[PDB]
Amino acid sequence: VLSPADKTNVKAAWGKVGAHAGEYGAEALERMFLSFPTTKTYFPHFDLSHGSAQVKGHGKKVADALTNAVAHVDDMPNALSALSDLHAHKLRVDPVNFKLLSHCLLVTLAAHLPAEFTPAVHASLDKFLASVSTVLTSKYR
Amino acid sequence: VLSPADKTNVKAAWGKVGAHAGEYGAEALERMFLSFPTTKTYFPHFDLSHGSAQVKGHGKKVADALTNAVAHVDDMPNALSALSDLHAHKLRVDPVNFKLLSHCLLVTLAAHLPAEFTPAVHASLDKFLASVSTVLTSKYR
Amino acid sequence: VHLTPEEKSAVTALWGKVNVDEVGGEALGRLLVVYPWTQRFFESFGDLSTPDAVMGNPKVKAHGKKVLGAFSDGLAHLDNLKGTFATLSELHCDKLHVDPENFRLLGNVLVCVLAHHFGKEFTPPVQAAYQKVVAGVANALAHKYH
Amino acid sequence: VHLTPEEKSAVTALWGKVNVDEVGGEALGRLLVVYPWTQRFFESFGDLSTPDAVMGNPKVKAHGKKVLGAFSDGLAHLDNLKGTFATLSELHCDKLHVDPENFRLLGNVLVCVLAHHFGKEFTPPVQAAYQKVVAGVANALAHKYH
Ligand code: HEM
Ligand code: HEM
Ligand code: HEM
Ligand code: HEM
Repeated sequence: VLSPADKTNVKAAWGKVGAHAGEYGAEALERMFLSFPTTKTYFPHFDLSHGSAQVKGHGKKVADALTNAVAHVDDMPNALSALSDLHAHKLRVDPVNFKLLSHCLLVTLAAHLPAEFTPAVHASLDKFLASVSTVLTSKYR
Repeated sequence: VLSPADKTNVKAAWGKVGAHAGEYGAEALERMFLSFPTTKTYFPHFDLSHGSAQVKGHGKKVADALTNAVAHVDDMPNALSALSDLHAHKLRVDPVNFKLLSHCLLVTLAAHLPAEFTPAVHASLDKFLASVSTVLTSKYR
Repeated sequence: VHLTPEEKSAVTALWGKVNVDEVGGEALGRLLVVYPWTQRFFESFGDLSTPDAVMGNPKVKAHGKKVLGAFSDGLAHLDNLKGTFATLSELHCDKLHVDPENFRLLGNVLVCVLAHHFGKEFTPPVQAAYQKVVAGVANALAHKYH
Repeated sequence: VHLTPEEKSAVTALWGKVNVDEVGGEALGRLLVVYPWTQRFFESFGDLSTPDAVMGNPKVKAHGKKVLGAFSDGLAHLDNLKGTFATLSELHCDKLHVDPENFRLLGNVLVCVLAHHFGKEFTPPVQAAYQKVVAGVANALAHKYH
């Protein structure tokens, strides 16, 4: 639902992430896979080791979708609707796993931007990550 | 997100519930309170015993909102937006508790309509109850 | 999972009545229909594409019956749900990597199924007792994750 | 909660560094800011209406410090998280009736707070170890519900 404040905050934090969003995504995936091993089952084909090239590759793609969402935050359903069919319709992704990854994304962002990860901004980023997740599982619901 | 099928199903099941929706709501509240005692804390003023008059009273009100949602299923955010501010903004209702009550609502509906509680319809009712719940907690998210 | 004499009275009286031939396939089918990401675990089984396919699948009604076994099992050993479920917990945790939340969801569809089947007899006090049990089992299955 | 020598190495090395004066008030404040339904449990405490109010509340930074205690406690007794948390579990379950899910959420904001504070040193392997612990504690607190 996101207030005018949360939008500003998400754009603020995003801009700051900058040309490092690719790397951030790879790292947030790596955190997930290590912290929540159950998520691994969905990636039987990847090599999930640390410097995996498929993890870097996939981290950029995750990052590119989140950037589309941000740039289109007032029309996320349209922006992301294709990816909802992918996730909620073909790969059948257990919705719990959207929580785990949003969590790891926040940890990654807190690890990288100690100046901009304030409470109000952590709140906005949570909300924005909950938003994206509601759209990616909407075929379910 | 609800398909054309789920709409038909929800309206089918609802119509069948009929002038008993008041009673169904009271019963679904009673189930919740007994099965999930943690939900009780939000109702310090009610007498939560079986034949409580405040539970019947409140069961109708719950039932009346769900009927507004159904009759307005293609515009639930507007229909329910006031109640979202109530729940997500004043009473601060832990979102987990929307799950528990949706569950008890389904149990109550299964207890009452053995002909119409088929799998496809249980699926639609789940989705519709998840929909309502996403709107009632949207101030959160 | 402690259960009072009356809760236990409410759980075992009911469970004797239960058509252990069918209910186990009702629960599993409804789980796969209502929460479709779970089909990911039974893509073998077969025609799972429509609600009708799922409910008429020999393999769904056969496995669901296995599952109700583990459930009548736990009813026996409520005093010791963990030891009872330890090899299954290994299975669902370490081999399958099923998220524990889906243990909850199954528990709850099973309770819908008992509501559907018993109607008026599945009073709120009888539902309360079954949710305790259902939470007991889910908690037991999940242990190997802890 | 089993932990390997290396996980334990990763958890205790880090935790020694931790400013137990502040982090405990960071976690609690952020919990009340990010998940506002939790303020329902601290309406006393006081000015909780804006993020700034919450973070400058003497009473928030004082209690959060109590809470980190229980956390350094569990680090001690990982072999026995339940006995350690038994009186607190009674408290949060039977007296307060806090939903166990919020035990998870606190665990996770605490991990954000350790990420914020330690930056690059809070590597993925060190986060993995802390999530095990965090899940251990939440599970311990929740026991009196089981
Ligand atoms: C924040 C939400 C997420 C976003 C932004 C997202 C986005 C994406 C994108 C951008 C793709 C590639 C799409 C394409 O090329 O067609 C992808 C594929 C996929 N995602 Fe996600 N995803 C998210 C969460 C998840 C989670 C929670 C899981 C489950 C653990 C998951 C599992 C996968 C799988 C299995 C595929 C295909 C990977 C492969 O087989 O190569 N995703 N995701
Ligand atoms: C299916 C979603 C739900 C719907 C349809 C709903 C609807 C309502 C309605 C129709 C009212 C009266 C509104 C008014 O007169 O202003 C109400 C009040 C309220 N509801 Fe809900 N509610 C839902 C779920 C919940 C849950 C999950 C809880 C938390 C356990 C909750 C706690 C309350 C409280 C505390 C109030 C005020 C009761 C009082 O103090 O008199 N509601 N609800
Ligand atoms: C609430 C608790 C549940 C119980 C009591 C339970 C019980 C069982 C039992 C009796 C078996 C047979 C094991 C054997 O043959 O010795 C089994 C197998 C299986 N379960 Fe569950 N289970 C539960 C939930 C689930 C869930 C939620 C999923 C996934 C969505 C799942 C996926 C599987 C699969 C795929 C198998 C087959 C393993 C194989 O044949 O290699 N189970 N479960
Ligand atoms: C993840 C685990 C958490 C830990 C380690 C924990 C730890 C503690 C500790 C140390 C105390 C002080 C008890 C004493 O004075 O002896 C306490 C009190 C309290 N906790 Fe927690 N707690 C946890 C989560 C939560 C959550 C999530 C909520 C609610 C949103 C909550 C609500 C309370 C309240 C209201 C008190 C005050 C009780 C009183 O003064 O009567 N706690 N907790």
